[PDB]
Formats: sequence, C-alpha cells, structure tokens
Amino acid sequence: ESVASHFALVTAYEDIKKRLKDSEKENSLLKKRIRFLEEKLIA
Amino acid sequence: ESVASHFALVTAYEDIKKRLKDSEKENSLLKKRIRFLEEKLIA
Amino acid sequence: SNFAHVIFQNVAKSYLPNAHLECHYTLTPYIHPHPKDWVGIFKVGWSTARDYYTFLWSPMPEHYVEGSTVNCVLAFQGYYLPNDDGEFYQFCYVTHKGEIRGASTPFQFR
Amino acid sequence: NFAHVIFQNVAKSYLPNAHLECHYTLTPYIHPHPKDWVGIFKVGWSTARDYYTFLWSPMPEHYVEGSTVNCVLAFQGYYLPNDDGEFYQFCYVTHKGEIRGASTPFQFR
Repeated sequence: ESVASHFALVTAYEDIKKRLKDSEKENSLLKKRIRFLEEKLIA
Repeated sequence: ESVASHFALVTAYEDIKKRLKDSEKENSLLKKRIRFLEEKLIA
Repeated sequence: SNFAHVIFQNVAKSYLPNAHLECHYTLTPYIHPHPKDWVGIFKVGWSTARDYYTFLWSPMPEHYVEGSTVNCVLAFQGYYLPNDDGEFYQFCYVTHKGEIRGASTPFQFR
Repeated sequence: NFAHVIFQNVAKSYLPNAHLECHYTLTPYIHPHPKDWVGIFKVGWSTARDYYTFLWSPMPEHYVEGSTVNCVLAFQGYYLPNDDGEFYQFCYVTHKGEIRGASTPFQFR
C-alpha cells in the first residue's frame, strides 16, 4: 500500500506537470495578444 | 528511505500545484483584459 | 502494474464545486470485483486508504463473468464532494482486501 | 528531519547545459562533512542512487559546531540535464547517506 501511495502521487504529479506546461504556453500567448491589443490603441 | 522519497515528492508536487493554480488564475484574468481591450477595438 | 487493473474513463481536469459527479470506470480482465470493493475520492498525496474525502461502494456487476471487461458508473452526490478548496483530488479503486487497483488523473473542484 | 539544509534563491528554470551556481545554507541542526554531497535529482526519485549528478559539498574552513554557513557550488553544463521537460531538485546528501535538504523543483530550459 505504501508503494501504491507513491505510484498514485507520481501519476498525479506527471499530469499536473503537463498541465503547468500547457498553462504557461497559454500565458505566453495571452500576454502577446494583450501587447498587440494595447499597441493597436496607441496609434 | 522510502518516507524521505515520499516527503520530497509531496513538497515538489505542492510547489508545482501552486504554480499551476497561479498560472491558470492569471490566465483567466488575462482573458478578461483581452475582452475588455477588444471591446474598444472591433465589435 | 497491479495498480492499473481498474481504469477511470474520461476524467475531467476539474468539476464544479459540490455538483453531482458521475464517475465512470472499467474493470479489466485482471481484477475479479467483490461487493466490498469501493471507490474513494482522495486528496492527492494520500498515504492510506483511510485518507479519502468521500467514498461509495462499488456495485458488484450482475451476471459477472471472470476475465471479462466491465464498465461501471458511480454517482457521487454534490453534498459529499469538496468545495472550491484549492486542493486536487483523484479517484482510487480499493478492493475488499485493501489493495489500490486503480487511480485516476487528478482534478480540482472549481 | 528533512529541512536542515536550505537552498536559497533556487529558481524555476536554469539554462540547459549551462554553468549553474547552487546557493544553499547549512543550519546549526546538522553537521557538515567533506564527503557530503549535493545531488541533482529528477522529481520522483526513490533512493539516493537516483541522482543525476552531484558534487562533494566542500567543508567550510574553521567550522564551528552549531553555526549557520552559506555555501555556493558551481555545477557545469556538461554534467547538467538538457531541455528535457523534466523537473529536478537539489538534495543535500551527507556522507552516511541521509538526505537533509530537498529544494523546490526546477526545469532546465
């Protein structure tokens, strides 16, 4: 059971690691879209 | 040291958990800004 | 190995806090279910089968044939589910002998 | 039992195959040794043999029992992981094998 607990935690960690990478990539895109939209308003 | 390994993994998971929660939080706010900016610009 | 004889299907990344939740899962040919098997909703990082947030007994499949693949569904009620508490949870299938035989990807209630 | 060395200013990301400086602090709760080592470990490691690389944690000069001394180690990019998507952490492992420090995770990217 101690082994199952460690396995289940690695499995959860691996999924949250992937989701962090997806989140950070979206973060970069949304920030570029904002810079583009703010830049449109200054002209 | 199976419990040290579990401990180290728990704390590593908790850090990545917090990073994911913050990144998704910011992402939702970034989307609110994009709508707010676009409302000034297109339709 | 033994930890993946039950497969949780189409688990989402998050569920609405305190909303009714259907939990779908599959018994592979490697497990013979038992009426005292159960599915728990566990905070990620749990140490024992005792650390569950809520649970439901797993209904013994009717007309069960050994070595078959069987689909199962459990309706967790919102009033026994986490609120938006900042935590991540997962489903775990626990046999009547105490073994964890499947554990899902994690989800948050928000 | 596991927080007796603290890694300071440990970041989220270090450049791959690049010169890295590793800052950590010896707290008066455990005692340094010349053959104590700082290992870099993939998150999820099971035993101390799962290290990626390490370096000997040098002994500070005129070491006074029960002090607080900060240390710096310079791993070089030849020994460090690539941009592999994995999370690693710092682990202080002593000469008799116990780990008394596990940093927050970082990537190499």
